[PDB]
Amino acid sequence: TSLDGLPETQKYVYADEWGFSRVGADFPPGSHPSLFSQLLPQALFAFDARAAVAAVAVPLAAMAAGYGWLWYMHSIAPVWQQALCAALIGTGYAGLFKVAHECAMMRFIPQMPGLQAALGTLLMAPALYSLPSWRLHHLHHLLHTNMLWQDVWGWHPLTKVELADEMVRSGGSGGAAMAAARLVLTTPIKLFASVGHWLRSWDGLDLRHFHPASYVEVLSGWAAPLAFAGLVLPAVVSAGGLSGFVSCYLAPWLVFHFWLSVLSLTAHTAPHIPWRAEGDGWDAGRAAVAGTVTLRLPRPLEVLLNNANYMLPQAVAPGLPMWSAPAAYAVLAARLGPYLTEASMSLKLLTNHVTRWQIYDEEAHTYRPMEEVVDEIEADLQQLAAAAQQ
Amino acid sequence: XXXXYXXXXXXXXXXXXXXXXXXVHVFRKXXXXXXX
Amino acid sequence: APVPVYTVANPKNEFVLVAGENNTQLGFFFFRKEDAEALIEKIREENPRLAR
Ligand SMILES: CC(C)CCC[C@@H](C)[C@H]1CC[C@H]2[C@@H]3CC=C4C[C@@H](OC(=O)CCC(=O)O)CC[C@]4(C)[C@H]3CC[C@]12C
Repeated sequence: TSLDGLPETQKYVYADEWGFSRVGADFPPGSHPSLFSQLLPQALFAFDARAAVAAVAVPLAAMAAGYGWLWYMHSIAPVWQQALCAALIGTGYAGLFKVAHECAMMRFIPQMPGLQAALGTLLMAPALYSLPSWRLHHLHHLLHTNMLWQDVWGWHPLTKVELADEMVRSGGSGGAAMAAARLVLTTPIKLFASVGHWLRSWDGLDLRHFHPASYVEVLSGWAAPLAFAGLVLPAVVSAGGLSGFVSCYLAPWLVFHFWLSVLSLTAHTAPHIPWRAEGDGWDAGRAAVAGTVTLRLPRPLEVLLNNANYMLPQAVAPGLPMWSAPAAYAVLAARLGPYLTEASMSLKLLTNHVTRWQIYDEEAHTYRPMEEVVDEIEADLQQLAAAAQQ
Repeated sequence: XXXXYXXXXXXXXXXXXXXXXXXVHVFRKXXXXXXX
Repeated sequence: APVPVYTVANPKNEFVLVAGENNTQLGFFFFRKEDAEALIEKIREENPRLAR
């Protein structure tokens, strides 16, 4: 961790300065997250049908309510009513997508594996996502959490060195890639950068990345999104025209991607969480316990998202079901207390994420704003040009 | 029956009290209903 | 038969009535479509559901 041994005063002033509640101390090296699976009571792993049907039915009810309203008042309503129904539908679908993510890791209904596979496929299709590819990318993420140059399926930060290289190649700060980075990680559109993730799935639609023994399974995975976008996105358009498309599909889609992106970005990024390269001090347990941030929401939001913010517990006990994630956290907070980091979703946090922590420099091993960093490295460009005198 | 008319705006009269102000204004002496 | 009239209705083939006082309801038949058009564009300004 970045803030090593130091009294509670500087910890807490950093905490309320950045919007976190409890910052974290320092974890010993040489460990593994799967260790602390022994700190969990065995009753947490039990299956019950009540929570299952509740988790699959609450977000469905929210979605149905939003749609019934929106169709009852199709296009006679002003823009704010449309925005509110879109937000409701997007959140309901984020809940159903958390259920599908559970079925992808094989921990929702293990007794009926065919049924849980079919359910995950069905719930993932409307977001145009593939279930087998999702499983693969998530496993690869769990194996490489916070590893520099390797965690490509997470919010890999834009480092100073690659930026300097691109600026030396561009011959100035006016190129195309320059302005692209400029607007993507300086404006609120960052809270939607998850859409980039969506495009990096479909690994070129290239069966040459996978193991041959799995071709038929991967192909099938790609055919459920396509079939949707080939049989249902026509109907919608044909039955509502452009407007009946932008209000019935595109706005809930953008809301869902907001949820996905903000959840992940807040989860694994903070000024006191370093990104060590491989061989240079990367530790697995240290990165999965100390390098994680838990977001706290109002309980209505939580029960709508199926506890989608609680990510730390299911990284130490990958078989821990979804409805036991809150309780389990309370257990770990007792024993791993001094090391965890926590935050509450507020405006200050997102403003800091957008305006302050933009570039990651490894020498200082911290995040710094894009503009001051680029003008500093450009002044050093001028000074090496002066050093290039002869 | 019929409805008396007077092209003053063209006022009218029925056996409510229309006034097809040239637009429309179906006065009373509020079109929320549907036949069955 | 050779001379028609125009009326405004629901999609479900039901007349739209203008009920006034004492639940007395008046229908209409217009010898020009501009009149039904005026009636519907007046309906829209006080109820967008029926007019839609
Ligand atoms: C059109 C709407 C209404 C329905 C949704 C369509 C999607 C299913 C399409 C449109 C965008 C497509 C993607 C656009 C970009 C690419 C990259 C492309 O591959 C490459 O560019 C390879 C690398 C290279 O060319 O250098 C093909 C796959 C993929 C992910 C495409 C997969 C299919 C996608 C997601």
